[PDB]
Amino acid sequence: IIEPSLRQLAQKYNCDKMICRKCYARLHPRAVNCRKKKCGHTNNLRPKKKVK
Amino acid sequence: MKTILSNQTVDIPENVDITLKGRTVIVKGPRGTLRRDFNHINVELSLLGKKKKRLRVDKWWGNRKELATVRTICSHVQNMIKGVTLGFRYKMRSVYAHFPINVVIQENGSLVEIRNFLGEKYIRRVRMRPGVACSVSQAQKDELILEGNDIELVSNSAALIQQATTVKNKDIRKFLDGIYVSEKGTVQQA
Amino acid sequence: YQTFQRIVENVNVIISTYGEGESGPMGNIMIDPVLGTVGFGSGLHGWAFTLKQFAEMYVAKFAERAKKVEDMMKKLWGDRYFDPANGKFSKSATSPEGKKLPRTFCQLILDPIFKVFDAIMNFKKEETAKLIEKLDIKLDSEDKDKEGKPLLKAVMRRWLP
Amino acid sequence: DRATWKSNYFLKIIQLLDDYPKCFIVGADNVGSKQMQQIRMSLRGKAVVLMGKNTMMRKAIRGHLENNPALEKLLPHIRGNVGFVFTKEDLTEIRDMLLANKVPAAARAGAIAPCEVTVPAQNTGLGPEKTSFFQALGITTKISRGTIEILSDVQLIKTGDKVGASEATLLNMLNISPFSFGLVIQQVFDNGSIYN
Amino acid sequence: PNEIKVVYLRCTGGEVGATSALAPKIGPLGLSPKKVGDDIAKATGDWKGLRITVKLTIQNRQAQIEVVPSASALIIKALKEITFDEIVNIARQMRHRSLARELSGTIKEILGTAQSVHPHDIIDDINSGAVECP
RNA sequence: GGACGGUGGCCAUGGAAGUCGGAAUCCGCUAAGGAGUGUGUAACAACUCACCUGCCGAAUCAACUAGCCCUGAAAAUGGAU
Ligand SMILES: [Mg+2]
Ligand SMILES: [Mg+2]
Ligand SMILES: [Mg+2]
Ligand SMILES: [Zn+2]
Repeated sequence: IIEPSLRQLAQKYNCDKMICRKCYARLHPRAVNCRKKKCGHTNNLRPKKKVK
Repeated sequence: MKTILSNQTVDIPENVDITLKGRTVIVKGPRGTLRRDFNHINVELSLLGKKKKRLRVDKWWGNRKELATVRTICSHVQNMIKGVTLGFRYKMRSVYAHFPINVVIQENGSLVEIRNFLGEKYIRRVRMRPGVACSVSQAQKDELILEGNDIELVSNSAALIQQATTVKNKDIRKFLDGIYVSEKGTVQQA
Repeated sequence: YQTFQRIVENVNVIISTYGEGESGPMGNIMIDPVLGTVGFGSGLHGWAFTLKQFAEMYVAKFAERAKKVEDMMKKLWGDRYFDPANGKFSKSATSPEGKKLPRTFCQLILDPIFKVFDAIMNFKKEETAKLIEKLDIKLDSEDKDKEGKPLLKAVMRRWLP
Repeated sequence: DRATWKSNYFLKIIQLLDDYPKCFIVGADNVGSKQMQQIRMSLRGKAVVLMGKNTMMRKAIRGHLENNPALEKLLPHIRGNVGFVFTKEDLTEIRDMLLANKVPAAARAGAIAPCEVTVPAQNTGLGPEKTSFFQALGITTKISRGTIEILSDVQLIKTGDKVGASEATLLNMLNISPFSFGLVIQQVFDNGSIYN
Repeated sequence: PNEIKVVYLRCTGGEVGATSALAPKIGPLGLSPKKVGDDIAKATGDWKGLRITVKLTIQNRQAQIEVVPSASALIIKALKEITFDEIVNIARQMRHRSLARELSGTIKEILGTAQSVHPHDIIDDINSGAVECP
């Protein structure tokens, strides 16, 4: 029931992100490589799944 | 490869003046004084003009990693100048679906009490960094204003509030409740 | 008050848009708190009230009594404001000096209920005791010996049945 | 392909400027492809409008100013989103024709509205199928005669601010003509003279 | 407002269709024609063309009249029961003839181009009927 | 900033309009516009790409390759350049 402006403000921090396929790290939307050593900075990334 | 010289210059307005004590920059403007030491970076800091106040950062015989620090120092000094001339103001909207988030500002805007985040009885007390003042805006309904001079401290205080209001054990795509930094700007808007 | 006004406005607009039987087949069918056709309370705690009851108890504090109650009832809801400093109503949203005045509904209805709720949940025994004689409510046995949320339930029950 | 196209563009602009000794420099504002097509078809027999890369225009005319002088005077004025209008007629006819063929641009998401548009308290005229949008934008209405009638005036949007996505579609459905903007002439060049 | 605003176009045709066609979907746009209006529309637009029949309806406050613009695919599929250039040369003397064009050869170029649905060799080396239409 | 007409291009149909699909794969205006990159809609619409343009004024982009380093890399008494 949140107004759409505030809803998208919250979704900027909670949903609009990338996920590393190897280590599930939460990365910024424009990411190309994971930032974590334990996956070797892999570029196997996917978008975070939406609630749609 | 070792580049012989990597240099970058920042311009200082008239209303603010910058003093160097080695690698410690003191930036004195109308809104107060800021002070930051860059002893962790091996650079040469110079002041050039007696009319326009240029501050030049030089790095000699640097490699790929330490050429990256020249622009970092210049950006930090520019942020210091911006803080002592216009100041930093972070506006944080608090969003919620059902439970309104009650924020009470304690002594001189140094403590923030979040009362009803997602309706839990636990009270969150967030201590702002020194030199940072928090307040509840008189314009909008659910909005915090964080004003200060150091962008580091202001943004860190905003992040403290934002991470304090964090949903756990729930689908955070659905439960969007919290306090989020809505915008980052200045004071006096000059 | 804003939430209550939104609820009554939504019910009124839906009953208007589906009740084409306006003035005529059933006369007026809209609901107004001034008219006394809405009530306020909570069923779990067993207490409820009306603008009629609050107007009547203010008149008592202050056939002809029915007219006086209706007048107080009309002035007790809406964009009417009350100055606590002067103890007087006003159509103006702010005092002539420039201080904003709370509206009559909130100030004269919610403020005592909010005060007793705050006192009971914050465990102010002396204030909770003196508000009993402030309200002049009868108080039977078995309730003076226990305090807390059931105390809130009991006092609201016996104050506003 | 690319170099051939660039050479052909040079040839086109030099032959057009040679053919028409007088031309305008015109500001290509936010005019759509359809608007450019309609001004093109309006001057399909009157004059010629030629657009393209300003960096190419400067280079070509600076390299081929030799066959006709006074072409250098247009250099400090062809800046920004500008193009040329090579003409044979007078000034006023082309000027008021391209000012006449205006096109109203409907507001969309993430748009700036220099003009103020105000919703009236008049019947919408369609079925009650926009009540959700009306309630989202805040305009509380009443329902009668199988249509929607606006019961009050609301300041829909101000001048030169941001128009919301759930407000642009409301303006679209109410069919109110918003702020409009067309093609404006930067200046006029007549054989060596520059004018407004 | 001329008592009706029904200037919206229509793109249903072929068989009558009725329920399968978007005629009940477009009926509320005027609310005057309804079933009788969008059935007399099909009565007047069964043929010319025998296709999706891109048309425009005008309301006499009870009756409806359909003016049918000559879509290029519509007219070529209708003229079909090969070059056939002589018929497409005159097939656009009555069209809107705006087409964001410069001369008349643009229209015949567009026709020869769209009739590929090979008539593409004649697109490049074409010199006959360049200004025949005007 | 623009990202247009035939064309809601043919056949699939209960709607598939550039985007569920089977084939085809054009031209005009052009600076540019794919009868279509994806999101999206029941289909539209609306975003967005690929293509051009404006500001910016000097180098930049891509695919490989092989050195060192990192991930890959989990065992039991406390321990071995
Ligand atoms: Mg920066
Ligand atoms: Mg769970
Ligand atoms: Mg190893
Ligand atoms: Zn990773």
